Amino acid sequence: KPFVIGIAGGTASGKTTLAQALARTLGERVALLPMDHYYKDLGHLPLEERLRVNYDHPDAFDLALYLEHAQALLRGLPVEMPVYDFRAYTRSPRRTPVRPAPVVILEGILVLYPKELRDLMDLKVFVDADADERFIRRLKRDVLERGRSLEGVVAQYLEQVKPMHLHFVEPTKRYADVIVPRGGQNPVALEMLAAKALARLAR
Amino acid sequence: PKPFVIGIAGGTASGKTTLAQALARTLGERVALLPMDHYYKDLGHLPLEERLRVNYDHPDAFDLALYLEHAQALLRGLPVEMPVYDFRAYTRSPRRTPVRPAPVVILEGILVLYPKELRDLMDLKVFVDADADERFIRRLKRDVLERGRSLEGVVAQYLEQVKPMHLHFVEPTKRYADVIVPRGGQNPVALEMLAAKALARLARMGAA
Ligand SMILES: Nc1ccn([C@@H]2O[C@H](COP(=O)(O)O)[C@@H](O)[C@H]2O)c(=O)n1
Ligand SMILES: Nc1ccn([C@@H]2O[C@H](COP(=O)(O)O)[C@@H](O)[C@H]2O)c(=O)n1
Repeated sequence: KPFVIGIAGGTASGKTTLAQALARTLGERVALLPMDHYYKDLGHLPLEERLRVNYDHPDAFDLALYLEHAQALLRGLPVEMPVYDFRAYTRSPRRTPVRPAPVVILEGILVLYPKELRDLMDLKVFVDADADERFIRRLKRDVLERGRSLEGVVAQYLEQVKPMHLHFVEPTKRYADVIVPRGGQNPVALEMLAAKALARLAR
Repeated sequence: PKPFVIGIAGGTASGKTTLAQALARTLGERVALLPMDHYYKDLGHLPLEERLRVNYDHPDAFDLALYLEHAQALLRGLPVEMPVYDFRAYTRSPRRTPVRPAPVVILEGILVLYPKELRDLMDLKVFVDADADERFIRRLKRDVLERGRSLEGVVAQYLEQVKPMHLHFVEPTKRYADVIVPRGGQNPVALEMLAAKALARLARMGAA
C-alpha cells in the first residue's frame, strides 16, 4: 500500500513546482499524477466551443479516468496518463506512461474536492498564495507557454478562474492537514514532506 | 550537538498551545516547552488600575530579554526557572516552573515569530491558523472559565486590544512560517508529521 499525498492549491499557487520538487527529490520512489492533464476529451467539439468551456469547474475534469488511474497505481499497476495540450485546447492522442511507486502524488487545483480522492489520501496538502501573486504567475505562464494574450487571460480569469477558485478550490483548504506557503521556494517544507513520504518506507 | 528548535505561533486561542503541548507529550522527556505568554514583564510594583490598562498583545508588554536568555540557556544545556504569569491577578506570580535542557526545544506564543532574535534560533517555524470568529469563541470560553473574566470584559479587551494587535503584529508573522497548521487542536496528521520530523532530527544527533 503506497503512501498517497494530495497537493491542492489555486492555479499558479506553487502546487505544481512543489509537487515536482518532491518528485525530483524522491526520484524513482514517486509516481506523480497531475490532475490538470485529466481534462475531459472534448476533441469532438468545435474550437470556439472549447474556448468557452469553464476549465475551473469540477465538471470539466475526467474524474473517472483520474480515479481509475490513482487506484491502478495503488494496486501496483502502470497507467497511460493523458497529456492535455493547452495551446490546442485538446487531449493529445499520445499518452505518457507512469510507473507504480511506493509514494503516489495526486496534484491539481481540485484534487481535494471529491470525497473519492480524499479517501485515498494519507496526507492532504494545500499550497496557499494570495490571488494577486497567483494571477501574476498565471499571466506569465499563460502568455509564455499556453499561447494566450493578456486580454484573454484577464477575461478568462475574471469570468471563470477567480469565481470557480472561490466557490470550489479555496473551500477545499478546510480538508488540508497542512498548508504550505511559498510553494515554489520553501526548502523546509519540501524537506519535511520528503521525509514524511519516506515514513511508510521506513514503516 | 545543537538542539532542534521549533517555533509555534498563532493568534490567541488558535490551537498553538494545544498543538505545542501535544507535540511535547508525544516526544516525552526529549522536549522542553517554553510558552512565551508566561513571560510578560513583571509590573507587580504598579497598582492594579495600571496593570489593567496594559495592552498584553503589543510586543512591548513582553519580557523578551528574559525569554531570549532562557531560550539561549536551554540551548547551552543549562536549566531554567520559568516564570508563571497569573492571568486572574494581572501580574507575574511567585510560582516558577523548572525546565530541564532537552534535545528539542519548542518556543510557543502569539508573538514568537515577531523578533528576529527569536526566529534566528529556530530550525522550523510553524504558524497555527484559525478564523477570528472561531478563535474568539475559544478565547471567550478560556477567559471566563480560567482567567476570571466576564463576557463584557472579554469583548472589550478583544475589540480594543487583542484584535487590532493581532492584525498589526501577529497575523503578519505568518509570512515567516515554513508550514501553516489548520485545526491545531484536532489535527493528528500535522501532529504526527511534526513529531516525526523531530524524531528524525533526534536520530541524527545520535548517529555519526
Ligand atoms: N483549455 C484549458 C484548460 C485548462 N486551463 C487552465 O488550466 C488551469 C490550471 O493549470 P495548472 O494550473 O497547470 O493546473 C486551470 O485554472 C484552467 O483555467 C486553460 O486555461 N485552458
Ligand atoms: N494580564 C493579561 C495578560 C495576557 N492576557 C492575554 O494572554 C493572551 C494569550 O494567552 P495564550 O493565548 O494563553 O498566550 C493574549 O492574547 C493577552 O490578551 C490577558 O488577557 N491578560
